[PDB]
Amino acid sequence: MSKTSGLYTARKLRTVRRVNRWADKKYRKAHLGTWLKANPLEGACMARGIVTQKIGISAKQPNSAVRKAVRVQLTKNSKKITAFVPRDGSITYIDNNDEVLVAGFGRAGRAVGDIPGCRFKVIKVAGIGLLALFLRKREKRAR
Amino acid sequence: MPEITVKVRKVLNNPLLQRQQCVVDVLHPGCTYESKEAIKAKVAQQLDQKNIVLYGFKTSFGGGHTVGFCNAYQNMDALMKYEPGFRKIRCGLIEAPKPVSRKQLKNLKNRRLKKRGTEKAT
Amino acid sequence: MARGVRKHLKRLNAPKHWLLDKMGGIWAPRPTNGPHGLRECIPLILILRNRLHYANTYAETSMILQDKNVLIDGKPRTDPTFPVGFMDVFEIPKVHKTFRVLYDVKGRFTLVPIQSNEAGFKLCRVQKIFLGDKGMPYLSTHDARTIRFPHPDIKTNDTIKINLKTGKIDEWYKFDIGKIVMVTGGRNCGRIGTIQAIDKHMGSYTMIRMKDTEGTEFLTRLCNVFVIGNDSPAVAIPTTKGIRPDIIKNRELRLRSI
Amino acid sequence: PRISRHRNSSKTYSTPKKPFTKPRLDAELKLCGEYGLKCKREIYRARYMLAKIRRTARNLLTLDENDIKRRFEGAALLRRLHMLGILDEEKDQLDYVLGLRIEDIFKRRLQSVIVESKLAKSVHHARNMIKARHISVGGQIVNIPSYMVRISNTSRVAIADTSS
RNA sequence: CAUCCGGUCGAUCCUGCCGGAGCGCGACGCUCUCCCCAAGGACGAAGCCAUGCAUGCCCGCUCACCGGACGCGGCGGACGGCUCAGGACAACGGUUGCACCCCCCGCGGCGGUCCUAGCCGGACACCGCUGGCAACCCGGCGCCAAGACGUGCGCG
RNA sequence: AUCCAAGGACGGCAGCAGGCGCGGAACUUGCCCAAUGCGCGGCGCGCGAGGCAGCGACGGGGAGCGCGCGAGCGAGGCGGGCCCACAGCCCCCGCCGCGGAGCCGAGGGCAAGCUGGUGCCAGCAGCCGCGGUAAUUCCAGCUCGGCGAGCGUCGCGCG
Ligand SMILES: [Mg+2]
Repeated sequence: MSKTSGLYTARKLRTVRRVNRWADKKYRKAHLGTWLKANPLEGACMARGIVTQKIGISAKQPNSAVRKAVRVQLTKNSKKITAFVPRDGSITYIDNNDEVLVAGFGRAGRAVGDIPGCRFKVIKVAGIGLLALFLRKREKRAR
Repeated sequence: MPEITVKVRKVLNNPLLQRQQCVVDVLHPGCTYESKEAIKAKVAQQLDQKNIVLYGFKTSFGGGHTVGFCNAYQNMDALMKYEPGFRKIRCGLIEAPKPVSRKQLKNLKNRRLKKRGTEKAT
Repeated sequence: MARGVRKHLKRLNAPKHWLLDKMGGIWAPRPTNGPHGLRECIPLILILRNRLHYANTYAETSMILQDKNVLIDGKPRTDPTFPVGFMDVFEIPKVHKTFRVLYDVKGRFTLVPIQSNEAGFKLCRVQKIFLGDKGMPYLSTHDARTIRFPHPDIKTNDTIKINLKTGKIDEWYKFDIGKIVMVTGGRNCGRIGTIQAIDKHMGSYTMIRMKDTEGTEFLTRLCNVFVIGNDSPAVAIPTTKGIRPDIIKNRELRLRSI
Repeated sequence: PRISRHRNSSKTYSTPKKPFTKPRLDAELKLCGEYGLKCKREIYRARYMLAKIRRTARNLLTLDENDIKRRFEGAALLRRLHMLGILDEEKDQLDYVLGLRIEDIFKRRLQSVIVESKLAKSVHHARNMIKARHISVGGQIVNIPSYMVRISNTSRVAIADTSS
């Protein structure tokens, strides 16, 4: 038929699948290697960096808001990223030139929501979880 | 006082070690026994009260049944040879010198190895 | 690559037919070289400690053996790792116990008690004939023993009876169709039967077809076929006569014993 | 290495693939109230065991009747089920197994057997009594609510002699 | 132990992707009554290492001090333990062979040796006296043992 | 890389503990050969192999914060046994007897709704979307649901 089907045709089928399975975006992104060399976290759950600028970013057209984020530089790479601290009033707990831990959003490496070109989240600052600081479980009187 | 009745199971003669192999079970439904000491008389009856050793005593859930071991020797000399030391120490057969830390012994051995010729000084 | 020979043995790497508990320890005894090899032997301590139960530890077995309380083929052995093999004589005079080491149907070593009349000899399998120094004919066996000046009528794969006191041959059984045999290797260890056929292939193995007393037939290679007489066994054999029951009958027997 | 590395271990239960399902929640709560179960891990355990038995029965049933393996395995499975009281004695065919259900497993629990003997007022009372060690099986005190009683021990379950 | 659901339109059917729903491996965060089992600096740093421990035993040789020291000699230290850098018809897994091979302990045999044998010769170690050097290290003189070394009695 | 009375001498933890650096990420500078074995050896020595203990929510398994109109049992403490190379631990026996639930969510997918604030700001939201004066979606209180001594978030693999 369209596909070869003879009893001595295993080699051709193997080669066909080998060539054709590179056309899937997911399979390429996983098994090609470019993404790993381009991802600032090099396949890690989260990274540690230093905040250097506190900035606010406007939202997209159908929304109207200014989201609070900070600029970070990763210790182990020295490159630059933008990480966004979501919880209300949690910008005031983050201070310039502070040690932070930055993780990802739900999606692997795409932008999430109406925030344009942002792919990282702040979770720990100065060794204390932001979620815990927001609930008043602990206090940052060491800084 | 609930009478305690004890048995003997798995009797094997061991002339090589001059002893008898022995599994002893005790039934004490209700109260308990007295530190394995009242049991020696009963075991001796069933098979010298000072020529037996008990070491593997376990009490099951609820305390109704207790199972253990025994070792009956024909002579005290045989018990002195064929027997690990800690058993003798636990029993009232010998006295236990105060043990010394093996760390000090290793340190002394290394120090002595360091010296040459006659090193009995250290 | 190790730079020399091996002296240890992990417990999980030991032979299955030794029946060693997984949780007993990291290590297992390493048998020393002797009459029998590693995979066709069992150390003395295992027999003396984990079966007969006359000892409960390594040390007790060491004392018992160094006090000369076991004789192997008429010779006292003090090595706890000495290897015991098939058709060996195990005598303990202190308790008047005499055993011959054989195979059970399941494929494990067993101790068959014997009498005084038949404990003065053993059966050996001759598998190599060669010329030694000065062209003198020689002969070797499965227990690592050599005899000079054998009878010309004795060929390879035959079976030889030798007095324990004196290593002198008495009579010999030929390898031929119609002779009772006992299987000592593979899937059929412990089975007893009579030879029905012999087929040879040039440059490869020789296959032997045997029939059991009940009519069952089985095959095995000649490297583990042992002759034990002329139509009737020459030595006392286990209570069962080399019959392997099926799983169903074994389960019935287990339930009966339960 | 340490000998503790060769110790085996495994799980005992399975979670549903779709969690929020109204009829399933209702049935599970109903069963929990009827038998007074603590949490929902017990139901998952029961389902796991039932699945194991059903899979064994399926595999055996796929084969021929006169297959030696079929006879061996079916005989063992039936003997176990009968001894445990899960399957009725008068059934001795592998087909009957596939119709079994978790409620049959539950009915053989210690709470259930002592309740049907009128020895306890309620499943909750049975659990409270079991914890305090006022109950025994064959002269031995059992304090595990989920302990399953074999048929031969059904008449041997009584109150602990030493209990107040 | 063979399951789907929400999102392109004014409404409708499709293709097609985005997202959700489960299991496992790790890290982060909150919290934590009792018992049992149990992993634990592997994750582009095979990077760097104070401190302590990880290989000894003893048959032979006692005119040593009062036989125990010490030393010569013998066995062992090539096993065990750690890690996965390097290496892509290699290593490795199954299946052959050496009529192209080597092998300690152990088991069983075998054991004839050309041209002072009531028992041969000389030394060293430990030790004594005298000394060098910050340390590490050794020097010279001197009596003594061997299952140590050398020579060697003998049916090729 | 180390000591030097400056002429000289000396080292190799990817062995057990411990330390620095690195990193998202990982434990005591503990006791013992009694067990399993190895080396030597006749009534034994040694072994950071190995065993025992300590930290330990990687993780797995079993019980519980009540039943009832009054009784009973836990955890916990003080003592005695058993065990242990020495000690704990489990278990048994006596006298007193600390009953403590969190993490997520309530528009749909997806089981689960009442006042007060703010006013496209602050914020939520994996996706669709909410918020420009009732906000069923933000921040709070009440109530409710799921799993449960565990719950949630991030990355990877299978589905
Ligand atoms: Mg000559």
